[PDB]
Amino acid sequence: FMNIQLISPIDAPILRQWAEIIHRYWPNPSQIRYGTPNVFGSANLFTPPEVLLLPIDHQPANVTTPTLDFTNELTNWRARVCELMKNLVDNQRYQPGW
Amino acid sequence: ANVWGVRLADSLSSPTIETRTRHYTLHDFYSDLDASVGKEPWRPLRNQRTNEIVAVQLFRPLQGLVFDTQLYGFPGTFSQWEQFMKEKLRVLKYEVLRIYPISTYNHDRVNVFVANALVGAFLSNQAFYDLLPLLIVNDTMISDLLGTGAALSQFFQSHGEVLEVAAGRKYLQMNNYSNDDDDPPLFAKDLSDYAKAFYSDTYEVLDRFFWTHDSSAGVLVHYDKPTNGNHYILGTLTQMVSAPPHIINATDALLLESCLEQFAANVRARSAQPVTRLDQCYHLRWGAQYVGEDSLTYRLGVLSLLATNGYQLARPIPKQLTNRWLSSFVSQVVSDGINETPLWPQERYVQIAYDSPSVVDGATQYGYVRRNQLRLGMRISALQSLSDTPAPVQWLPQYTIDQVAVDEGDAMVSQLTQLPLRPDYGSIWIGEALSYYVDYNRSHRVVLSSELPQLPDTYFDGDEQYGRSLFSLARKVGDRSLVKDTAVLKHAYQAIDPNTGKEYLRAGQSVAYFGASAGHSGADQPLVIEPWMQGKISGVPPPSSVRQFGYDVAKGAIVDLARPFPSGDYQFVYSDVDQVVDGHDDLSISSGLVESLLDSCVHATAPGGSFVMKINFPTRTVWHYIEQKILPNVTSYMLIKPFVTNNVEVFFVAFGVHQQSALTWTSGVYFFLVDHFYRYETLSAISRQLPSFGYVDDGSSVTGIEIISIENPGFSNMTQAARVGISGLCANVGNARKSIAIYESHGARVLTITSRRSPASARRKARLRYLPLIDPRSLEVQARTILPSNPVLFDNINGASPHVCLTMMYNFEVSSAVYDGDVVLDLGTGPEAKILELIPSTSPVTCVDIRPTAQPNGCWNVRTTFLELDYLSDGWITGVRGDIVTCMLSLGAAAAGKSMTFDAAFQQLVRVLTRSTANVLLIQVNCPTDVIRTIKGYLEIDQTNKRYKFPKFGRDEPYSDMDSLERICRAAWPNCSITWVPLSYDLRWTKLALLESTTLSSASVRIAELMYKYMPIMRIDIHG
Amino acid sequence: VLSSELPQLPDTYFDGDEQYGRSLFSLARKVGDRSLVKDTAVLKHAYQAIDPNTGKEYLRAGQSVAYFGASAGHSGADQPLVIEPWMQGKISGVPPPSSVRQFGYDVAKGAIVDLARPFPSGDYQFVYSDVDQVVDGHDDLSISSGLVESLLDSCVHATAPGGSFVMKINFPTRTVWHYIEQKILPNVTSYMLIKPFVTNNVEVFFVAFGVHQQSALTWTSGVYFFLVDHFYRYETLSAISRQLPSFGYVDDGSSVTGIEIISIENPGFSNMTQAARVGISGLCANVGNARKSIAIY
Amino acid sequence: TNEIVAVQLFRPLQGLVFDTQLYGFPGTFSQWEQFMKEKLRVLKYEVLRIYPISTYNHDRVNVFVANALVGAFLSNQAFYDLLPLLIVNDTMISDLLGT
Ligand SMILES: C[S@@+](CC[C@H](N)C(=O)[O-])C[C@H]1O[C@@H](n2cnc3c(N)ncnc32)[C@H](O)[C@@H]1O
Ligand SMILES: C[S@@+](CC[C@H](N)C(=O)[O-])C[C@H]1O[C@@H](n2cnc3c(N)ncnc32)[C@H](O)[C@@H]1O
Repeated sequence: FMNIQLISPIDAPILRQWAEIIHRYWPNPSQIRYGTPNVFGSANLFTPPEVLLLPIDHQPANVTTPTLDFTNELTNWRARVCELMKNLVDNQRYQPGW
Repeated sequence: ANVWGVRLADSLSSPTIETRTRHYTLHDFYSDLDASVGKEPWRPLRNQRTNEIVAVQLFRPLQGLVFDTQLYGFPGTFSQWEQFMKEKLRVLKYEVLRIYPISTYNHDRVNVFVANALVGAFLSNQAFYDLLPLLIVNDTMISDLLGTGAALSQFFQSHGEVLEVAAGRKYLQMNNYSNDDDDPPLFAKDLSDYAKAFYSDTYEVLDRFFWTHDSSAGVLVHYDKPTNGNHYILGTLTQMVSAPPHIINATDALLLESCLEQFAANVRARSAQPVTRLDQCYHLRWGAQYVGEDSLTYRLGVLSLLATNGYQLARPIPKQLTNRWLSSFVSQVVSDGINETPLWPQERYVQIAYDSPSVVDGATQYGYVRRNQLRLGMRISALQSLSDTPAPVQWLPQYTIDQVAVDEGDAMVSQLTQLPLRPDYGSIWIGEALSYYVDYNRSHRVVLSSELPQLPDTYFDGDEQYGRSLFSLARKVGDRSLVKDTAVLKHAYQAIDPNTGKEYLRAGQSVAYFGASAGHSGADQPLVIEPWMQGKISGVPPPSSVRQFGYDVAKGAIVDLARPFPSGDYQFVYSDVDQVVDGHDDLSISSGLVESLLDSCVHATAPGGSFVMKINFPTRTVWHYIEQKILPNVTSYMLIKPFVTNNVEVFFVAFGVHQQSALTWTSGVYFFLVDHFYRYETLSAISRQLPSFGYVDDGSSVTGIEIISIENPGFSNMTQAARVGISGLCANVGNARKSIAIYESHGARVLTITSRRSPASARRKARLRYLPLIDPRSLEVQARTILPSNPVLFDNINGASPHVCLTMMYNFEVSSAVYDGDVVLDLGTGPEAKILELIPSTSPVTCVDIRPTAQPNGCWNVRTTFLELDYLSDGWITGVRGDIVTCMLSLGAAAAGKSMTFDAAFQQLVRVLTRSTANVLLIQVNCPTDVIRTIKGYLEIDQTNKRYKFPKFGRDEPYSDMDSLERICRAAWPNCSITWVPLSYDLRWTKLALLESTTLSSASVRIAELMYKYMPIMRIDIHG
Repeated sequence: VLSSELPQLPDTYFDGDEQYGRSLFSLARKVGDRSLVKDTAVLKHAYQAIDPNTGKEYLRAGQSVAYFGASAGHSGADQPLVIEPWMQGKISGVPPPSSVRQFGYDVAKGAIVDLARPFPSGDYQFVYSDVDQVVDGHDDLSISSGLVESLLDSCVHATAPGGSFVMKINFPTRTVWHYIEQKILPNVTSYMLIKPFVTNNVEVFFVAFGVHQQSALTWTSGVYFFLVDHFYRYETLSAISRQLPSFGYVDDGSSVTGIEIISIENPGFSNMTQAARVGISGLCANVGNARKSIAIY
Repeated sequence: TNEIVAVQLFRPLQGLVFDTQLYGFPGTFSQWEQFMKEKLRVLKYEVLRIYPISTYNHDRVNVFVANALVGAFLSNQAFYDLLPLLIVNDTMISDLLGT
């Protein structure tokens, strides 16, 4: 899993492409700029002051009337997982029974 | 040098002159949005093996590809992709030309950010129309971004005087890219968001922002001429995979790309081409207080600092980069040996050298600081690379004045030994057979049977079989029986018999053949039958009918030839079967088979005809029987021996059978047979010393090859240990030819020193006490890639030249004439005197030449002497004395140099040898002995003006004759005794040619004999 | 004439502006192989006249020559490009040689030898140097002169006397001229100095004739006028190349020389405005009755 | 027919003791040899990552460890524990005894 090259392409295909999906996308870090430093002293120690590390990505409010889009990170992730499972059911050598 | 992997600085260069750049026009926007053939916003990259397009490079009209390629949906082939991009840009082209007229907006500006995000939102279909009217910029560049039209955080967000943008997708991967190392690298520039850029006005405001912003992954700047205003680079945790051993993150990938671009710019700087950016490197700003020493980002920061200073690498970089070379570079940079430069990266400011050729501190103002306290002892000019050749090239050493122990050289060559590997053998002997013939003369002499010398009794030794098998396996032919039969027929049809006045034999003789092998990979008979029937030999008469006999035929019948089977009698029969296969390894049964086979051949000859015998094992009974029986009953005879194999067989030919004649053996036949057995003994003693056919060499034998392998980091003055190693191999090899090779061995540039040892080199190495050492400069200048070759035992393929042959002749007779413990003098020593290799190890020299030599002066066991004094003069032999004079090839050279005749040169030389103290002498004179022959292409003649004019050397000199030489020699010395040496027809000299591992090409040695009878030497004692 | 009378390289030789001009010239100039052109010129001038000793000529066919300093990189035929046509006699003004040996530490077929230090080898009737004094040097006139000393000494001692050689000299100094006048000019029969010109440089091609024969022989005023005019034309063409702009630049109307274009649009066959008329006539006054081309699209 | 029906291999590989189903080689000799070439290229890059050529220019090996290493890499059987036993110690077999 560390080096994707060790997984053989034609002779471990689903493992190879699932590892490729994992290294290609997974949530990225981010930060939000909370708080005030003036009246309140900085309670964090290891980060710089008043910053808040977030394990997924944010983009701020485009508009205040929210409506649906799919061009974001977690619907992206769910779409890739479903693409793998469609490919897995597509490859006939794994299940001959269905 | 070697920072961690070696770099070849030796000087440092930088691009001095600079293009100031132009800015945007909307006319240019339409021009490069129209994808013309001459210019278009993309540019393809291809493989280095298939030249197939696996990646593309795009630039200024589009940068907003930050979204996912699943949302985009591009095809897989480059042609369909580029026409797809063409038609989508055509649609957006029509849209933007609807919303803006060209006439009013002929020369107005734009936001490049709005342009790139516009084409990105159009390709991703993400409602670009709110972004559309913000195209034409206002008074400033960034205030339109701060006061936003519509906040579009999917492309760019504001932060109170600091603009955040997501620059993405400088490159784009095509689906045929498969992480091959020969494929070009990508540097993680094809992912969704490799980094984030912070465009704003001033670095003070940006650092006040970085007080609160995270700086965990490091921050990169450009400091020279930014793309769209002053900014920073914030790489993310996405990593680069395309290097197979190493996994680097985004910031290291960008810094490595930028530093390699600066390394490319530092070589191409030729003080006339202005470039688009003065420097390239990034200079990590705030991460130095986060990450620490011995980290990869820190080490690449060191390399980027040295690159901005203007250093240049060791290996020549490719024009198109590969993952293979990139990973080799990363493996070299994480190696060892931390630093040798006085330079260290900083966070307070950037630093450039006091003697740096860059002028970028005076060019732009902020950030670039000139340092005064740090100085460099290096040079200023550029650097060039040498042109590689695929063939191994020769090298010649030059000796210095220092010396170390030969035991130290032995220790260093034992350290650097790469002896145990199998070499390619080759062939010791090419060409054809040699005409060794003698005829019967009636009135010549008379000898007896018992006087003849024989085979040596040490014939059936395993060592003798070893030597003869070594010779017969090393020797190269077509068909040996073809060569032997052509030689014996060309010598058979020469002379005339005393009975008939015409000749020996005629056309249409209805011949017979004995002992046909009939296996020659086709034409199942001996290979002379068809060309000899057609008359293709062109020295023979063609026969009428040919019958082949023997118990291995294909067309005839198989008959025991030893027991007499009567058949049809033919005018000429030819025996070719041995007595070994029919024999049972005994000289008695060999002689008895000779008896029976010769008896049947005599009784089946159709008398008045002739026959040819071959005899492998002649004995007392054989010679006594043929002298008592055949020699009376024969008219004439012939015995010849062509030579391709080391053996004792001869070819006996009869003439005129069944006529009585008082006829015995003669002393000319005796001298021929003595010299035949003697040359057999000498060449067997030669072949006994040589190693086997398919062996491995390990430096144990006195003759053989030797190679060593060292590696050279850059143009560094390499160590004394490797210098002692190379000079010890030089002392081991003894001024012979040598070839080198320079190539990257498995991640490191290596050096090979390939040559061959010899016993003459062994006596040279034993002659001197200390070994001298060499100049490393002639090895340290080279920077080209000399591709290696397989180790071969024999360098020469076409054969030795006749001039090499005469040099070997002369060296052999000088080495034979010299003895141990003797002062000598060499007149005209040449470039490197072979007299050092000829004489024994304990005898000194007093040698001198007009040519200034580079022999190692001093550190000898027995002393040497090297100087130049224009030897054809006087006064100096009264100073330095000797015992025996060796003047080889310098007589004609000095006579052609001084334009004077051999008579005057020889009388002056014999005058200054009456000044000498030598009792014996031997000099190279140029005297015709036989009637001159005007040898084609080597030696023509001149009757009147008396010159020779060698065309191969392009040299020319007169000749003097032996009676005038005798006149001058007896006018000088009334007591002297002269002995003209005979020509080495016994091949005693051949050991000094074979042990130096060089083939001969026997036409060359025939020309060498025909030439050596035209400049012989003599031996003159002062007494006699 | 005497050695001290000769003019030299200008002391403002190692300027960045001088390197700028010479790199501009050598990059703007168009050739095939410069070494091919130089060697053809030096052989065509080498085989012209006769020596005063022999009545016939300088050299003949089949001289068994040697070569020094082979670059061996010419995109194929890994040797200098005159060896095969000169062996075939394709120059049609030369006699063809018999054997050719190429020396120098960048060869492909010969051996790599330091030519400065004397390594003895086989003596040939004619040798040809082409090794510079820059790569083996270390950017100093003193070490350049010393390499000229050592290389010329080795070339003299490896000449097979009665023959000839050709020298190239990039950096001649007082020591160089004084040394060759005190040493070689006595011991030579005749000589020759030529200069073919494709690059703006101070190098000349010195040719010797009849080595190792003593002769009362010094420099002459015709050689002096040739050398004065050579350094003078170097100075003039360097002053020319110093003013011209660079190779890969962008023009903006700032330099005194360069191009100029403007772009106007013409609606129909209308009598266009006075403003565009002043613009076109101002470009005419800027261009000064030179050639000009237009385009309508 | 002079068609390649069998191959002969030697010293750099001997550890093919497992089953050819588990291996999975193709049927044509050209595809088989390029497959062997690229798998040896991957293991080549791995072993040159873990050992530098400069320090280990002329050091020895266990031939057993080499053959079992290429066999475990072709059979995908967790070769990495076998990996650091490559360069041999003072003797030949004591590294095998003390496993
Ligand atoms: C080596 S050959 C000559 C072959 C062929 N002439 C050539 O020169 O290439 C001698 C032949 O004589 C045959 N031979 C030996 N003893 C014999 C005998 N007593 N009678 C007949 N043939 C014999 C051997 O079988 C052998 O093939
Ligand atoms: C640029 S060249 C002349 C090129 C040559 N005319 C040709 O046709 O390729 C000078 C050559 O001499 C070599 N060189 C410089 N100094 C040298 C020395 N002291 N001994 C031997 N070779 C030297 C350089 O490496 C270079 O290859």
